[PDB]
Amino acid sequence: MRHRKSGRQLNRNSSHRQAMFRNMAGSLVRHEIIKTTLPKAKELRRVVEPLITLAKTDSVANRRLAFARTRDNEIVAKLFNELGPRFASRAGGYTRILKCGFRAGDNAPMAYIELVDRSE
Amino acid sequence: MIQEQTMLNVADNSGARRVMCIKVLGGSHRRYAGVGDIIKITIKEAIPRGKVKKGDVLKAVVVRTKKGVRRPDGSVIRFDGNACVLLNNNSEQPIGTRIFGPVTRELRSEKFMKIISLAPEV
Amino acid sequence: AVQQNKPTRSKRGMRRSHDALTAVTSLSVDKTSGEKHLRHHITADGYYRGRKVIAK
Amino acid sequence: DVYRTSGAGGQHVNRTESAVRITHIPTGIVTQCQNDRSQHKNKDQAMKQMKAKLYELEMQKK
RNA sequence: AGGACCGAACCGACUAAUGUCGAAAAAUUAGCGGAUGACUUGUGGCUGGGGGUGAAAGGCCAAUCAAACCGGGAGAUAGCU
RNA sequence: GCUCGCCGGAAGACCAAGGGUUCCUGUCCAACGUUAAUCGGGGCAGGGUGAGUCGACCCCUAAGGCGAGGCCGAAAGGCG
RNA sequence: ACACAGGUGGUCAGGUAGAGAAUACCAAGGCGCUUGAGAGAACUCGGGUGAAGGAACUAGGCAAAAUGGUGCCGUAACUUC
RNA sequence: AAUUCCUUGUCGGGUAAGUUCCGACCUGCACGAAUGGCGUAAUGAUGGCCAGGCUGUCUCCACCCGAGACUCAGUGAAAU
RNA sequence: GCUCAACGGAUAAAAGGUACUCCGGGGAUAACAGGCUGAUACCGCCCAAGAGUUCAUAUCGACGGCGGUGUUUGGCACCUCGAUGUCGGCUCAUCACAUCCUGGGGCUGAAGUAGGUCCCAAGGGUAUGGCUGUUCGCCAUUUAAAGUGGUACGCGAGCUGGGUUUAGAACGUCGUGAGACAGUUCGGUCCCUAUCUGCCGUGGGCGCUGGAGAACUGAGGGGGGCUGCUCCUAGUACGAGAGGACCGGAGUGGACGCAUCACUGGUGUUCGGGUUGUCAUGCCAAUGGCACUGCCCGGUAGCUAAAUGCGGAAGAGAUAAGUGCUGAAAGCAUCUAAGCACGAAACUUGCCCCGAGAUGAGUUCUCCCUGACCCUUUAAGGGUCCUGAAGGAACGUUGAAGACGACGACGUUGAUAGGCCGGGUGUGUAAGCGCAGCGAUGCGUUGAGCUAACCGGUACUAAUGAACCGUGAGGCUUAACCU
Repeated sequence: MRHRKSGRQLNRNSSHRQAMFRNMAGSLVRHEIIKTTLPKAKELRRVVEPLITLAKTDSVANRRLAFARTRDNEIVAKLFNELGPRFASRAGGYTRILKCGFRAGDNAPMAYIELVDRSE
Repeated sequence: MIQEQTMLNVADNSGARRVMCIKVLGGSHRRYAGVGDIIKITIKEAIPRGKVKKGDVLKAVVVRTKKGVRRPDGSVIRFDGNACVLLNNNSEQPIGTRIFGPVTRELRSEKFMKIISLAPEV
Repeated sequence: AVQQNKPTRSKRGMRRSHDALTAVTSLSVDKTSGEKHLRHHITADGYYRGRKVIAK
Repeated sequence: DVYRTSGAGGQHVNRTESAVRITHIPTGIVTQCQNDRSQHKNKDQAMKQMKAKLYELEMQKK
């Protein structure tokens, strides 16, 4: 009965769910801020942050894993050269969660997830 | 873990080959039979020149189970295949003399001292 | 399965007794903006606790 | 022994009919009689065959 | 060569489940039968109500068949409701 | 616009049948769409269909229909 | 009757593996099926796995499971050969 | 017997146990020779019965992945 | 005079089938169930010779008699034919004892052990399969025992549809034929989202006469209530030998219930790896997508069982059948009539859970609130402004909590959740590179690399300060205590 379990299903099968956050993670590091549903955002943190943790330690193998996941060269271009460098001191918690309001379509709790830095 | 309709291999030179559990003795509506339990079985397969033939109903004591038994330390003894030793339904005494395999320490209940003494291992 | 008799308007009203919506009472003005926004929610202009974090 | 049996139909009916079954332990013979439609008389006609069957066992041992 | 075999398209409809105010006024899903023949299918014709057609069930004849639909006898008759 | 997923002897691209402007463009959002709609096969207005070689029409026939005279049948009408 | 999981004749129908128009992944091209967002109870439907035993279930091995391809070896009773 | 009421008839086999099954007897209620009789290889989405393989059908159920179910926002029935 | 078969004669000319059926009606009239009755069935008593070794009271008990039960088959049509729409099985049950076991006793022709019959007792338990459509029954193997019935022959708006009852077909028999049957034999749609009552859970409101946060008493209610074997006592008592107790104690199993993942396993489509076909990143390499997770092999946390612990009481009071004591009515006898003592898994408690809505609304502990005006039906009044505490709620991070609520933790006065660090655990020698080899590939670097829910720490992120609800000493009467 979900005792001590973890990870939200989000009404999607594993394949779709995994591909979902993979696509979302890439779009996150591209604009540094995206508007999505609260539940979805709370689970996005468990994906992007581990990647940023892998960006702090540059190498050849990590870049392959950074490509293994997210499957995009544009992302690895932004990573290891922008984030990793400017997030060396930050000990975890690279993402901020801000609750915007409610979607006017289906009345879903919309939230603005952005990178803690976002200097501009 | 030997219930009804369970085929078992013989671990004695009684002439039998394969038997089948038709009723696990013990309590009322007892499900399984451990290693140290008695079960009424029938002979579904035997050898030509034997002291017992196919179609006989007699008691038999289990000796080897795939489920195995546990020890007071929590360790188990998993076997490979199910084996049993034939007895005399009325006297409960073993029929054959030779035992073709190892047994468990649990049979040391004095009621089956012959089985332990005739066992090659354990 | 269906109703054996027609439920009166009385039973109908009593059933909707716990269907009345609740209020909000969680209003709060921003420190800098002062706009009445929801508690724990950012303002319309993108403000929060005195910071236009959205710049929208 | 008294036990029931089903019947025929045509649409949805359910007609249960009783049958008598006498058992003689000393001989193991079992005689049933569904000839009549009255428990008592069926038992009697069963006893008719029961006594008759027992009478035949006498002639064979004779 | 084969009313031969295995097996798609195509035709059909044995089993099970779902469905039963269904997505659907007999379908879907997963397995099945035939699959060069007594095969299947498109287009246009012919046979019609106590007659048509029928590898014959009394089955089909525009979702309606031990007797189609429409109009008229006809506001039939009704010891019954 | 950038990614993700699905079909791919089809959920693709063309004709006949059959519907009948549903095609394109501008514009509007009450009604219609099983939700919202600045969107649409929705309302309104304008516009689009160009053939000696494609098809029909045309010439020639099949099953079969009609059928001058003719035969038959109360009449209708039937066969030819 | 509907913007309905149905029905509707003919033509073209590629690359890799493959006997194949099966099938799996893709091309050209076309769509994500016109309500969604959370939750992750019982229970229902569609599926996966399972200790030991192996039909003991039941009207019945229904359903599931299992077997499954090519080459070669080998193959009984019976027979209309 | 797809036919046998009495009847699960009586013996053989098959199972630990077999009202069904496979041979036999003949006491054929009420088989019978184109209302065809007795057999018969092959064939059969055919009826009945065993054996092996095989498995959650079952002893005995447990867990997990999806679509509903439950909550929220929009729309919004039906039998009775 | 024919002729009126049915003889007030429908004219004096007139046989059947339908389960393909159809229409109009009936519980006026049948089948299932219910109702009344209780012939029959079942059960229990009364007298009784005899059978029986002597003796019926050790039972049985012929020949006859009197009643109860409403479990059988029937009798009567009271209820329903503008529907009460099924036999059996599965699941789930619940009640009555005329008890199958276990328990407490009387008698014996029960020596012993072990049985037979009768009395008391419903607490709890009251099998697994082969054949059949099965109720039933037969057989096999158990067990302490495998009880008898009621409950629409319990339960089909819970399932199945095997039997039997729709339409197809075949065989025997009967009929001239349609078709039929004390017949049997293949194939044959089980519809419905729960308004009310009820039941299993869970909340909102208000009330408890001041408000609030906790801890309990405890009426009352429910759950739980089975039992075998082995040894000991003692191989004693009894006994001719063979056999072989009561009582009390210890140990160990079967079924059942509760709880729990530490152990052995299952699962673990969020972890690691292998590998087939194919597509893409320009190619190799390395990876990702897809094909049930593509197919597979292992696996953490959880959940879970086949796994691991625990329970059933003992005891107490009052009784049943029964054994009694004393003892008169009746100078004796006698358990009873006064009085007194033992006496069952049964009754009330003892064990566990719920529980003050027990409106009869309890008790205890703690905390907080003691401002001016008016109108005044002069009221437990209402309104304005000033005050609004204790605490709660809202919102937020979430939970081994959870359908939604509710409940628990925390809210920077910080470890609630996520991230991060370390380690654990699982998986098995990554990538890149160097060397060897014709190559596939291997070796070294390396038990490395990668690690979801696990554990110990860290405020980097998000839990904002405040606002909102909630108030201003709590009526009357009487009595007891201080002025």
